[PDB]
Amino acid sequence: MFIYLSKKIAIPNNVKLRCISWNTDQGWIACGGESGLLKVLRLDGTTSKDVKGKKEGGAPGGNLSLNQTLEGHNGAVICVCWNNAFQKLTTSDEFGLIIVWMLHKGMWFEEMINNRNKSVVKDMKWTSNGEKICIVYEDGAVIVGSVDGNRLWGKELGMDLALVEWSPDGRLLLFATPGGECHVYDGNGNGVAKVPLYCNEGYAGASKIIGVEWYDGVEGYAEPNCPVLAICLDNGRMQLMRYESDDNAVCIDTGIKPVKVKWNMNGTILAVAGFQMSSAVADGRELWMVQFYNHNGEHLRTLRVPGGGISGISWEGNGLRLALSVDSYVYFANVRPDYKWGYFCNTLVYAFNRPDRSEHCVMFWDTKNNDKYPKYVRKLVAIQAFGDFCVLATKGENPGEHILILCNAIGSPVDSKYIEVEPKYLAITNYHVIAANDEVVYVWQFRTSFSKVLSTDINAVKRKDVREKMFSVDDSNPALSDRSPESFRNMTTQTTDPIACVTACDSVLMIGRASGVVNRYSLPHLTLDAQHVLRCRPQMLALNCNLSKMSIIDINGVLTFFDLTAKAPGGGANTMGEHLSFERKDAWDMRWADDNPELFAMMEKTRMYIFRGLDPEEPVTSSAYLCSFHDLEITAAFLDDIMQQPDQPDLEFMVMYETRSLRDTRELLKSASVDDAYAFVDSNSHPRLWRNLAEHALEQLDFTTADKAFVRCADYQGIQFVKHLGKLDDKAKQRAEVAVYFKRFDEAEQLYMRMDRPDLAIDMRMRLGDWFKVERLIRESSGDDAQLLNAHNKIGQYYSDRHKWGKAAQYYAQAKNSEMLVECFYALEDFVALGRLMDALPDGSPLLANIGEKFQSVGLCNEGVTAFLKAGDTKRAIDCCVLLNQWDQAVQLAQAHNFPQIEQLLAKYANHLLEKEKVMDAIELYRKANHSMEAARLLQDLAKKCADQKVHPLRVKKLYVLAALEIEKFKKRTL
Amino acid sequence: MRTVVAWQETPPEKDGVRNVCYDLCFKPDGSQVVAGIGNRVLVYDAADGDLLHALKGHKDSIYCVAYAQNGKRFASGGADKTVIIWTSKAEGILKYTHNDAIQCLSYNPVTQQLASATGSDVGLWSPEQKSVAKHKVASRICSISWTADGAYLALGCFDGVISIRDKGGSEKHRIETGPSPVWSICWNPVETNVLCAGCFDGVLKFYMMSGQQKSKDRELAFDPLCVSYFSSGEYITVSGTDKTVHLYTRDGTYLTKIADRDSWVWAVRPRPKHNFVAVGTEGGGIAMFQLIFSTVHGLYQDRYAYRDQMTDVIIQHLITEQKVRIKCKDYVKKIAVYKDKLAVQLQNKVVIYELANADDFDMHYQSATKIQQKLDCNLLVVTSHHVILCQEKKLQLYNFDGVKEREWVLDSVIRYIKVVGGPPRREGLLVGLKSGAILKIFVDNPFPIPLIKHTASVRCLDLSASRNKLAVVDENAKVLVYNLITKELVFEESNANSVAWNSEFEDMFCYSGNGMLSIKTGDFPLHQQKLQGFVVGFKGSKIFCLHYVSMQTIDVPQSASMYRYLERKDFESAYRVACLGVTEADWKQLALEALQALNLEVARKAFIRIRDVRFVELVNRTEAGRKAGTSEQLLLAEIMAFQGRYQEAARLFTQAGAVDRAMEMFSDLRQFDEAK
Repeated sequence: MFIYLSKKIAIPNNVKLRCISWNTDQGWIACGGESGLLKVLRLDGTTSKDVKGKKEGGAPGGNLSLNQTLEGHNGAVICVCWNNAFQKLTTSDEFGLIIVWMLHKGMWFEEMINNRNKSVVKDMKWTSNGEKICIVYEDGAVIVGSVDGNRLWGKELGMDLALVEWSPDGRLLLFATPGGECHVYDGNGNGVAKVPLYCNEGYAGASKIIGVEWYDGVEGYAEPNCPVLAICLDNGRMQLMRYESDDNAVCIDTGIKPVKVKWNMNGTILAVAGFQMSSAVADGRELWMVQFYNHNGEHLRTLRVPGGGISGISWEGNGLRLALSVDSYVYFANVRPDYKWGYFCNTLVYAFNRPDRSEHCVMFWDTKNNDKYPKYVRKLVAIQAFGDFCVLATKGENPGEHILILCNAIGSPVDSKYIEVEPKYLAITNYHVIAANDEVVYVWQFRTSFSKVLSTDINAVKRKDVREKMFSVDDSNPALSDRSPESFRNMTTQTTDPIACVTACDSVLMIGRASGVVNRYSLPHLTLDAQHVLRCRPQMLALNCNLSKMSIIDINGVLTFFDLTAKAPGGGANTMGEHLSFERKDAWDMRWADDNPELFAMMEKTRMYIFRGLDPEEPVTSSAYLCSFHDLEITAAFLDDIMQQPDQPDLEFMVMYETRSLRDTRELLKSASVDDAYAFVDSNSHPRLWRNLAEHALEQLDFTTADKAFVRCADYQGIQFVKHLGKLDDKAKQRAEVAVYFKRFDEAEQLYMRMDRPDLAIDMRMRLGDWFKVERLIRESSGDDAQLLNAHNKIGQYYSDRHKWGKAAQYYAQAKNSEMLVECFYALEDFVALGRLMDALPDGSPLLANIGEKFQSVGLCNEGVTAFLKAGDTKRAIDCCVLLNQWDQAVQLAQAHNFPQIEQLLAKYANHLLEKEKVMDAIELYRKANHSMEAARLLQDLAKKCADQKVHPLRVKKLYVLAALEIEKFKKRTL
Repeated sequence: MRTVVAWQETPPEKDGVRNVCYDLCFKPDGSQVVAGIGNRVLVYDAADGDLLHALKGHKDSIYCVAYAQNGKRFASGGADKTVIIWTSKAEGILKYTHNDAIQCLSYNPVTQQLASATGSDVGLWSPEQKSVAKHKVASRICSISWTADGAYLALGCFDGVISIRDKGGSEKHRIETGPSPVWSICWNPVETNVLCAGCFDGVLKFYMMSGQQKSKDRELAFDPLCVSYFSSGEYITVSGTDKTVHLYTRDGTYLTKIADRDSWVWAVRPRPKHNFVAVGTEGGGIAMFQLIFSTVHGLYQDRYAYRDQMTDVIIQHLITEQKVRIKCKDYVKKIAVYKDKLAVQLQNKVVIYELANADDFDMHYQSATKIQQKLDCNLLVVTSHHVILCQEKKLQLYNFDGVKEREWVLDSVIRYIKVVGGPPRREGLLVGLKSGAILKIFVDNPFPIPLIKHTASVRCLDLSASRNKLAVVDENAKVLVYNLITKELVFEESNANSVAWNSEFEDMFCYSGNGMLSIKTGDFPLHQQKLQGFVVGFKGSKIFCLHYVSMQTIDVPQSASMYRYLERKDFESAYRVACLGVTEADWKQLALEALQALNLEVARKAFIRIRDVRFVELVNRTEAGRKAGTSEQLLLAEIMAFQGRYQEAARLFTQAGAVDRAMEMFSDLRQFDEAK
């Protein structure tokens, strides 16, 4: 979050601009000059993706490509409004001449002429799209004009009207009196309600409304239900509204004398502009300045403009730029918008918002292989990522309580504390997470300095959450004895000053507070090492590799250092450390070097300076929020472009900047063999460059330059490779073996089928990937056939482990695995293939008894029995035979393999079939002989029995029809 | 469904009037149900029913009442040519005498501009006036209603035409309802353009501004005295000479019997933005009804078949979440999902919906099979080929066609059931009884096999890959794992509102609920996670969690159990769960725990899947060393001696190896500190 005066465009005729507004559609911003001037400046949409192509001396912005003077009005153009859909540039003077400007053949020319002209059209606006226009004259004449600006209804409200503004829904307009009140009236003219005056609250007197600006919702809000309406006053207290009847209107004690206010086109940043009677000077210099607040209204930034007068401000569509109605020029100022982000382990975290969801999409996207992770985590405040873990400043399921969600490189939660400490000033290490309240600093030591290393005894670490402490920004030693985390929450009096920002490393803490008095804490003793005092109120703090020079960038965004070695000049120990004499103009963030203590990859305005000391290296411009400065080399994250690609991020934004130290050093390493190379490695240190020279001369086969470059630094395998390629046979084989050593399967394959070894690039393609084409590589040439048949089985069982049993099945056709094919067709309900796999598996093995037990587990009657008998599982065959009511066959096979449970189970399940309303089954299961003549005889005898009974006639007639039809067939075969 | 009686009360009688709930109007929140019963404004509460105010302001019986649409007053129109207006405090403020007996009432949403249709005029009552701003229409104004914006007042006239007028009474529309005049119109307080032109002939006319219908003009089976839109126009409460109230989808298709009353529901009105309805009868009996809509659903772990629009089912295939409903156009009773089949219990019959695509990613179902007879069941079971009816004791076997092949009258009350997974005509009914005994019945097995007598009643069970591990969640919300190989309680844990096993891993059971997602991953100890709801599916690492109205997809990592696997030198089992799919850091852990411990056979496979060929070379060198003696301190020394740290490589070269290597190698590595 920073703003700087980027570029001023030389405006023709040097006209004071009465109000400005950016063309949100095409960027053809028409500054509204006085005396009828509507000069259409042209800047295209410039983002950090321009800085992707503008490295080493760039900035997001354009130039004076076109500035067309428009001839439509005569008075000062106090009303300039932009149609956000039709590009109907429409303006009016202080007299009431309304003209819609078409982009006629590239120029802005007149289309519509609306005229009432009885008093002053003082404010006038288009809707969210630009379908209705609020032509309001000074006598309260509300001409709500349509898209063609005709007088749909002109109603005078009987009072003077000066400021009007379209609501996002655009029905209840904001008829604001110049005296200090804002009224709401509908199209019928009936009185509805009145806008609250929290701007007038806290300040005695109805102060004049300077401008009523509502973010109409051109690109949606930053977060939903955020205040985007600002009825500001000249008093210095102004209110931020979600809607025109907001009772939670944030009365910000701005304490200034503004004239204008404009929200950005994405609803993230409030901007209030105007002059000031300067209390610093006696004359009261008319210093026109632009304040900056959030949608809620916390103090964000401040713009310093020495211009004669800024009677209007306007933002870009995404809020990356702010145009100004300066009296001299149109001041274009680049803005870094507010994002919750983090970088750790080549994973760029960023809490953007999709335009279909309100939850903070904590995009834990990896930048190592472009691995995407849209973690949707509720109630997120901020993101801090450092080391192997990233922590998300999230509340609980309720506000007040908070969760320190420890996330790994993919972003999954592995550790979390339900804490009352809100992690506003959040720092994460590899062993601690430093949540911090206004005074309550909570190091969450999730792991000690001796933890997950040995764990040789069950009492390895006996205190999981007592190592953590919710200590103070003013505590001096919470390790005189052993202390609980909840030891501190308050003093006997107030704290001296709240915290500003907190950064830390694995065994250090540095608590940057607003007054600068830093209480620096150790780990895990969590003792005060050194009570530092910063000479400026920091907006961010960044520590060095050695932490000697650390950076303090203040609320005005000026880089000041801090050498941590100084003594308190007050008779005590209140002050440690001192500002190293290094200050740069409008420097807003830092990426300290992880190699050289004197180096740092600082943010200036857009240019990214490097200093090997306090003297400049190459100003390698990086508007990208950097990731790491190490080994004279700089890593970047083009987050603004990854705001534009947040669901589809890519490694293209993760560019690798460099210092001219590394650049010229490794440049002469790769160009000059040893000539400039050898000594210049030691000239620009960190013998990573000795490896650059050493494996460079190893690759170029300079077995003396590589040899002696491996002499000056630490590498055994490299010098072994020097002796290898010094004795390896073929140069094509030299590079191919190097490539297969160095993972370059492409370059190894590039030198296979070239020195005539098709099977070895068959091995390179044979390794990794789908195993179908690898099966063809197995069969076309016996390369790594066994290992990759094993791999066929491996992704076969992985597909089997992931309900892809069919692709697994042709893998085990490609490989050989038949019981796992049984499992493939077992969960797919294809037990016929299991009976097929009786014989694909080695028969006679109890694997067939296992699959027969599977058939029993589904209840298959006798195919499980023959799966048993193929395995010789005759007892289970008999158990399934007598189990499932095939009593004639149960008798036969249970006397075959000799386990006669036939009659007990026979009578039991006869009674059960009687319980299952099947009486006839219970009778006919006693037919162990069961001839057709015997069946008819049994049915007829039972018919005679129940006929003599005559009771239950259903059985009587059933036995009649069965026996009589069978006897009828007997007579048909007889006579 | 269920339509619970919220309350039901016979109104008190006073002033000797016919106890009829003539009209029903609601406070816009729905708290006070304002019933004009007899000559009283019997003001009740639509959650309890207690008579908050008996307002006896009229002379004759109050023909009609209407609350203020902005929520300030409720008036009362009777046959005594007057209207007495009561504020929201139920106090009579205004009593203005018309020129004819009042026919109906309606209030403005913008102001308290009551309209009071008389037999010849409409008594527009401004929020504080005593005048009768009459609407002299040649036809009798039989119905009035104010549009929800607060501009239009549809004066339905006694000519078969709803003459929509303004707040001054100017005829604008000639709505062609037909020959029948429409005494019952009502602008929905959320719909300014949907006019419910309910008549006596039975036609359900949902008319627009000019006189065209919205849905099909349904001819009711009964003459409706009042028709109103439930749930802001999705459902319909019809009430007439049927003595009760029915629920209909806004198509006009039957849902359920809302009310169960004594006489003519003269006025029906849903409680606004509630589940309740104003059912006031000819006996005056006013009654709210809990029209609670449960997402009745089957699930084959991927196609969440929650019923929505209540004649259709919006099945969301949770892998794709394709929410394209099945246009059954008839009330859905019970639903079940198979691999590709969807048995649906309608008021028609069993409708087994089968997807046209052989996959599950597409949605647009078609009814491949239907049980021909109308057939319904409590727990619907669709197999590959059977629609098995689960009753509390009986188990009526049916196919997809409706053949009662078997019936299984079980011993106890069935509280849970599922399909064990099997071939066509062989799928199971793994019964979770209220007694707690688990019985195994398949399609063609006539007898149950009692697997587990679970300790408590069974509401959530599951079976493993081999159908042999029965984790049972009781009504006490804890998982009781019954390995059917052991046939006993082999594992039991709390924090389990429901448990689901895996289709490829044996002891892979997760269980969410009670805000805790504890996952005993395999033999190795528990994995920690937080989740509420009911797990009805566990595909190794994923949960389709029933959060009481819908499925919520929350993953289960095995990372804690992964660390347990790796750090116990079980990187074979960790390799297996890596084949199940975990992070490559666990793969490197397999390769390194095999590297440094000189288990250099697993190290080759775990390194080669990351394609780390140099580590494969180190592993191969020291593995060829370990396959040929040459005591492994020399070979571990070689492990660090080709890696880069030579204090331990040399200190293990103290007794097995050479440290003069360090003298002649620290020189050409400028590591002269350890050279010294």
